Amino acid sequence: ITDVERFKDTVTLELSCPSCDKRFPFGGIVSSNYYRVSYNGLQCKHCEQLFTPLQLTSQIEHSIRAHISLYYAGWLQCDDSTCGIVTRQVSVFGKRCLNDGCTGVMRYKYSDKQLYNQLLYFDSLFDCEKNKKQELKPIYLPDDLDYPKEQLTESSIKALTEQNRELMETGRSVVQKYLNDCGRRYVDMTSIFDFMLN
Amino acid sequence: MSGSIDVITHFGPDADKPEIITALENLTKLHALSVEDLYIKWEQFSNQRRQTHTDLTSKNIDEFKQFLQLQMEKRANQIILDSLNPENIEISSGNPNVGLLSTEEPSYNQVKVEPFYDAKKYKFRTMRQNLQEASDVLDDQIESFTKIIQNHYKLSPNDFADPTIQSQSEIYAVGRIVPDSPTYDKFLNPESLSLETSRMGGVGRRVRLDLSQVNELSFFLGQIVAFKGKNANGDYFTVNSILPLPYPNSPVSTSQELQEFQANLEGSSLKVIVTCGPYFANDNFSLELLQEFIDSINNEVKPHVLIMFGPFIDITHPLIASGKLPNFPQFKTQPKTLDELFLKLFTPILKTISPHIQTVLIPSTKDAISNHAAYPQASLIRKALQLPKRNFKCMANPSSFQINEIYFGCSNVDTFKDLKEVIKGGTTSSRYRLDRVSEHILQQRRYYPIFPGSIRTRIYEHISGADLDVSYLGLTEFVGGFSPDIMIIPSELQHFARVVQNVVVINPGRFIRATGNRGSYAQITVQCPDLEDGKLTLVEGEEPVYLHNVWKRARVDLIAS
Amino acid sequence: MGYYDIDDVLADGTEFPCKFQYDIPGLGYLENNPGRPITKNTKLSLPLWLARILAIVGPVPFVELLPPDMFSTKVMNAIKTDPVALDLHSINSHFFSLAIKWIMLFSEKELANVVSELLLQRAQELNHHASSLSITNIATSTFLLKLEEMEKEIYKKSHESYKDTKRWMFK
Amino acid sequence: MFRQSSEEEKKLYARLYESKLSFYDLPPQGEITLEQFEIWAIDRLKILLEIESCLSRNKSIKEIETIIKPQFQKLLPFNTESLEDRKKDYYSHFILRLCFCRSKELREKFVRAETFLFKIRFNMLTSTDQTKFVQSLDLQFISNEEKAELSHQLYQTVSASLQFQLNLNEEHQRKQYFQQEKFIKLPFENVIELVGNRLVFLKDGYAYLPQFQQLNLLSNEFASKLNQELIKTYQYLPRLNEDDRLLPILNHLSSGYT
Amino acid sequence: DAVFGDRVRRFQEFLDTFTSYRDSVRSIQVYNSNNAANNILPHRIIISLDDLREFDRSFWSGILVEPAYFIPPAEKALTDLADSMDDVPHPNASAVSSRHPWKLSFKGSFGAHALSPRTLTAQHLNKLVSVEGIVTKTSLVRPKLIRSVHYAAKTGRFHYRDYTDATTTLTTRIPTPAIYPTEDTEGNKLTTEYGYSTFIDHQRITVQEMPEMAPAGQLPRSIDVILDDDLVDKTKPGDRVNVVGVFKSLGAGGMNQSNSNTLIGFKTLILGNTVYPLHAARQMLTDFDIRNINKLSKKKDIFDILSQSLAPSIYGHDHIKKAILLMLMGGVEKNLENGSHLRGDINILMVGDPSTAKSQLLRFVLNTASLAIATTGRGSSGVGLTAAVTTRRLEAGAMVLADRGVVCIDEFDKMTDVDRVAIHEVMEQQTVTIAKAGIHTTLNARCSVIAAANPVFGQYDVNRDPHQNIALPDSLLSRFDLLFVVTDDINEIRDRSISEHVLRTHRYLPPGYLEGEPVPKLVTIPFLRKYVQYAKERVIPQLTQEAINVIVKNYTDLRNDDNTKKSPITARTLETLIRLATAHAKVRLSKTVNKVDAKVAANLLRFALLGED
Ligand SMILES: Nc1ncnc2c1ncn2[C@@H]1O[C@H](COP(=O)(O)OP(=O)(O)NP(=O)(O)O)[C@@H](O)[C@H]1O
Ligand SMILES: [Mg+2]
Repeated sequence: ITDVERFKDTVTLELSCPSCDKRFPFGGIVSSNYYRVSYNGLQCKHCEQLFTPLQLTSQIEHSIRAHISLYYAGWLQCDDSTCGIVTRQVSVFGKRCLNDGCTGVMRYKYSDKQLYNQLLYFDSLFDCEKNKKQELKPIYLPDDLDYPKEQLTESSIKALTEQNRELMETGRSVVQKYLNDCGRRYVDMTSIFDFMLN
Repeated sequence: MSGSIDVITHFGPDADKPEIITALENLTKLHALSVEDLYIKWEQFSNQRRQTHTDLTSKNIDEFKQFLQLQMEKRANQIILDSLNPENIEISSGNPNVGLLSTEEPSYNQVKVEPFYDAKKYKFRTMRQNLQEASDVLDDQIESFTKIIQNHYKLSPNDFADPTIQSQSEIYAVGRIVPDSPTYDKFLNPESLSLETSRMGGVGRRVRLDLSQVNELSFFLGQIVAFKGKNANGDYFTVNSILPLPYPNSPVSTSQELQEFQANLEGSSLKVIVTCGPYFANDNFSLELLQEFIDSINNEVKPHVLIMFGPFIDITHPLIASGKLPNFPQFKTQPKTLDELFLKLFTPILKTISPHIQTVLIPSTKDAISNHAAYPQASLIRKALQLPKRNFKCMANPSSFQINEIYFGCSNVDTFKDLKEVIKGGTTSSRYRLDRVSEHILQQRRYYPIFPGSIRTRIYEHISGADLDVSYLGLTEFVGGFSPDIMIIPSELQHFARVVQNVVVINPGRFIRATGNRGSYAQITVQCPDLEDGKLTLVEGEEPVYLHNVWKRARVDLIAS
Repeated sequence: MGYYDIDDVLADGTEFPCKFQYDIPGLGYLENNPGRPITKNTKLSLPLWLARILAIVGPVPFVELLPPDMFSTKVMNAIKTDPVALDLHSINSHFFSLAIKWIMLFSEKELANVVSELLLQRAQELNHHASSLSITNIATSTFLLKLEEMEKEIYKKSHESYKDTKRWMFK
Repeated sequence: MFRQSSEEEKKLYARLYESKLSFYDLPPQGEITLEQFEIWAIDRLKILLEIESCLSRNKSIKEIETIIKPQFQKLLPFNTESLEDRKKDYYSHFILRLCFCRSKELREKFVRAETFLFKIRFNMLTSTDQTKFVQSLDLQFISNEEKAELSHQLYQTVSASLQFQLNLNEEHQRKQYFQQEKFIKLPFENVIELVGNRLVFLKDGYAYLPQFQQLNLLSNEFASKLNQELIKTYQYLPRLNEDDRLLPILNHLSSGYT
Repeated sequence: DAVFGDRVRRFQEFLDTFTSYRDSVRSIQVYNSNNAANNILPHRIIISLDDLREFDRSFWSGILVEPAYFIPPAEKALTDLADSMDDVPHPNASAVSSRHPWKLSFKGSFGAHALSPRTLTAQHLNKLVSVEGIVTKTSLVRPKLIRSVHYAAKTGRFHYRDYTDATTTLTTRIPTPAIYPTEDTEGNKLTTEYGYSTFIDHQRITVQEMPEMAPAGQLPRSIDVILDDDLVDKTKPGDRVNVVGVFKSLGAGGMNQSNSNTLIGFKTLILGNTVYPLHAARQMLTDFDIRNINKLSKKKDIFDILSQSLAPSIYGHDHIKKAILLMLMGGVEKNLENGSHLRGDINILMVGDPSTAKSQLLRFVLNTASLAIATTGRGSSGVGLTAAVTTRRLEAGAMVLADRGVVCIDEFDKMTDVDRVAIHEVMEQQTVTIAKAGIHTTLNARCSVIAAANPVFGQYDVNRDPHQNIALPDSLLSRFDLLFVVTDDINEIRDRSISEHVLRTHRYLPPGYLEGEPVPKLVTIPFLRKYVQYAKERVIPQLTQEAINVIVKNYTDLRNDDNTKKSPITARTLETLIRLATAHAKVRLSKTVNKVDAKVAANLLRFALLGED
């Protein structure tokens, strides 16, 4: 599955400039009208402010924790199109709709899948290999008004990725901290081999 | 002129052909190196190929571009405000060993801090809540309370019936307080309350509550309750009487244990200090106040135990949320992550705490240094914080632990603020709210009995909340089935210290206010257990045990930070 | 490693290569010019009793130790191919003393494993030439020119032991 | 004379790959990732797909070995000390059990391909490794007197095979080898493929097999035990149905064989 | 037989484990495949014997003690690796059956098996050894048959067969008669296909112990070595060399029936596996050297720094040092399109009083030039100094041996007139030509000459003409670019300065020694040699109009103005100006000669010629 298809429903990472407060979407090492990745790191195109590694990584971590908190807000939605009730209440049956007479199935509005894909989307933005191969989810479409006029060359992207490897690895490490705690990841063979426990 | 002659004064006059000039100019502009640097690297390139005819042709320059990128990537690879019991108990003198330089092993005056929970159960993976598992926990809560109520009031199992079914006879019903409407709009009144039953008790159905016959009540969402009443018409369960939930038992100790704890302190009083984050203001990351506090801790106060509640690095801090983190000129190397920020700011300060002071750290769900972002929450990783093993202990949230004979119950979630009560009656309304909330916590036998958890929104966008992992809420219950002697739940509300049902309930308040002004911390003095002074209550049994009665022999001072 | 031991006194005076981490006034006499400073990243050859301290005292200490030629890779390969044929006397007169001092200084693990094998393999032929008593000189004399000052003492105290026993028996 | 004197998972896989090949005998333990599950299964699947493709093209063992051996270093390494490679190999086999236990056709295709891969890897071993691997599987040689009594018949049986399979064109060399060679006695039904080609000597319902042959017994035991394990794996597929996140991967893996 | 297969497998594991040898195979293959489409590199690889020790001791000792049983399977495995890697399709007829596998070579840590010709002993037979010595004889190169191909006329089938001889293989086989088959098994007449058959090169040499090691005036001892394929002609007599190979025996040793009563021994040889030279001149630059050389060249006065760093132990004579530096750099040699030649190399002469460091300064050049020959003027004859006849064969003299180098001649005044006139060709046409009984040939001699002499009266006499003080013909003095006169003029402060200088020089102690034990900035000589080598190979300054404007004016004034000048001025003086300007531009690493270089060259020639600046 391509990153475009996998991350179609993910929220784009938005960074706020520490100097001029302008917010812009961050799409890795790509051409943008709002930021430039130089040999020294990420730079805001509006005021030319260079981001320190801490300024970047803190915003990423804040976004991650915001998504986690949203997940644990625990909003549920009925899957019946006629009812469609949205509530944070959980019945003792869990999946039973709380609206009287409804047989729909309650589901998390923000699922563990959506959160996991969101975290992976954040991880992908700081993957050096994906940046070099230009396999990231695009933040601009060619028909968008904010589509950058000047495109970075493949050679320039590879050079900028190599030059910013430490920064990209630091950002990725922040994401990986939370991904390692995500329950949606691993597969336990010990429990799985219950037939040998026949 | 300039680039052409610069090339022709390093490369030969053969470079005068403009394509060659353009290619070399492109290289110097691409890689920022000067013309003479490019000439030097061209000379490096001319070596090692047996190519005496390293002529300045277009193809040779293409190979030189490839060589330059190989060299580039290889170089990269190389490279007192308020007080409880002030009139009866003097402030402890503290730990006499604090301030003594002596490396000698701390032989006699060893306050023992021991966790009273299974730490492994808190190391579950987050961000994966199964709705069926969550519902199972919620159902089990109702069933557990049904058993407690049945045993306490000596009721038969047949006395309990489904409150949703029409009955002319009075029945007993246990369930969870829930809103009458699933889409309720944040304000609950007594007329908008329903009772959710367990799967076994009422097949999980909800029934509206008619509380007209009840004069005094205090209810909140998620509360487990027991009622005696009837459903005459099938539409609403008319409550005739509320059955008060029994309080949990108090902790006890043997005579031998109490004598050992008395000998450990040599008859002196225990001194415990409790602080709660944040530890810096909303507009900066200055820890000057914390440094001053630790200096006072080490030289004047000299506590036996220091309990520090997070958040140490609040992820919702305004400067973090806006990305406006400052430069730290005091550091040779700037921090790159919030974890490194802790290691550069907090760790040097915390390491100055005297090794004779046992330091307990309890995380917050807002703490950036914790990857376990859900309540219940795993302990901080002490090694990752580079804190010494000798006197630092990282505990879970909530945490139950024992200091000598005294059982401490700690929860770093703001239950006092989050618990919104639906009240009726003059007597209930005249009582202090935080007492009623404390009683709710004790009766429910859980540090955070609210369900669904609280959320904070801004103009709506979700900001934060209690962040409850519902499948693991069993870990938030009182450990061992008894209340703590001292319950500490930090809250954004005003600091307080109170005795509620023989439990000392403490909110230390915030260490520092948002504006940078001083906040508050709690100083707890507990007199030593004495079998002869009559402050302990003997409970008769096969083995004589004693109630600690910490509330009779504890002083709590709320002090400006 | 006693205080009054002559061999230890004499082995500590061997020079090792060093590099400075601070500029310092007046210490140019180390560079054989008393009238001048030492400057950062200068390289000098200093005796071990001095370099052993200037590498430790602070933070960044004053001197950094460079890898000396007597522990070079060529020597290690020579040691590991055939230890008995090796001319350690030409490499350095006090090899097994300096080896232990350097191991203590840097807590090397692999060097200890190499040196232990070297000693154990050379002890065999040393015992062979110790046991062989006349009832020959060239065959013995060729190997006994490749012994360290450390190994000569063991050879002498072994030969005398065998000879005294032989003398007493046949008497 | 003079004289002197989880970790368990890692030790398990060190034990399982000490022989360099395994019958894949035991239940895995601990955890790996779901990405690893998919990728490892696809890697082994690619090797087995090429093996089946070459066999459908009727290519010989030598040609298949020339085609498949470069793929081990990329997809499924062999003759390696790496714990990651060993876990990759073991787990990928176990995953494709669950993919290919589902039907008789899938079981037959998987058994055929995996047994041929087993043959390839066994050919890559040294004779010492082969001996140790066979001995580890707890796998009757005839007496010297019985060999002497049957020597004419056994030599007549193997003399052509010694010339063509071991290149022993000289009769003197064949006699010396035969003097040093051991023979195995078992029922003729166990080696019937060699019987049909008249490569073994038959007496009273028993086949006499030289030690330099008989690898078909080892690979047939591997195939038979794998078939039985797949039948067992099929019987407890309803327990696999408890994690939905695995079924699309297994459907994708099986689709390339249908 | 079965053991051969396992040894091939084990070496395959080694080649897969240590990956730097795969890169070597592949790089040679892709290089050869590139230029084939338009020199070619040999199919040979050198392995570190240490890697093999750390990989498998049982294989290491096997290679080193039983090479006949371990080298062949290892070499076979290398060929399989190179063959399985991708290669160009549709090979030609000769390529299809070349009979050409890859071959091995070794380096590092031979231990006890590092030997010399005196100490090679019967215990070492069939072992792999390393020897050191001097080459004394070399055979002519000869081709050797190993395989032949035949076409059968009727059936259209191509047949072939292989041949062996005792020096072609490490293992031993029945010898082959060297006959070509004329007729098929089935009676068909055969034809031989040259060009599809395979032949290889063969050469025998002899190596002797170095004379420095000879005991007691005793006879020296020597060994014969066999070379083939790529190793042929990489040495000549007088080379100091280190050879690696297998030490082996040959023949019947008289046990095939002979008159000797078998007292005579068996024959023995070393089969050359690898050959390395010994330095006893050239250096190879690292990247850091290129950087330092280029950075230093931008100082304001590099010529002063470099010139003063020549012979710092000699006080004074700044201008002679500068002249020697320009000589070591040299001009640029021209060959015009019609075959006409214009000289490039600079010749220097210096004449002066006794003890004034003439011989001492002349001695320095001999130890900083890359190729230099030294001789005394009376110890050499005209033919010995140029060329001589022998048996017809023609044998080179000293000026022919130093071709692209420098020749130093001391006591030049003692050379007879009959000897001096042999040199007149060599210093301008740069050739030697002989026309004697049974011989006519031309030889090349392109060197620069530097020489020292004493004046006629034993000390220079200023009260007599320079021609009276310097008894040499005008046609010879014209061939020296710079002629320097130097004298010992007595003066207090000069005497004091020189004496203090030599006393400071005699108080030196070398670094590793205690006192009394027996044994501006200046660049080191090992760096100056790299600077000179780099400058002479990588920069060739072209002349410019601004330089020419200075050269023409200076030449016409210097020739026409009447003065007491000490040398004849001729058309060769103009060339001296051009050469000196070019050499100075080369010191500066400039791609072109500028006005500054011409000015400096003129100011040096004026000093040497007219005695004053
Ligand atoms: N600065 C100096 N000037 C002159 N002579 C020096 C100087 N430094 C050393 N010498 C010594 O002068 C002595 C004679 O030098 P040398 O080069 O042989 O003189 P020369 O010109 O060859 N004399 P001669 O051999 O009679 O023609 C040697 O012993 C040198 O060491
Ligand atoms: Mg002299």
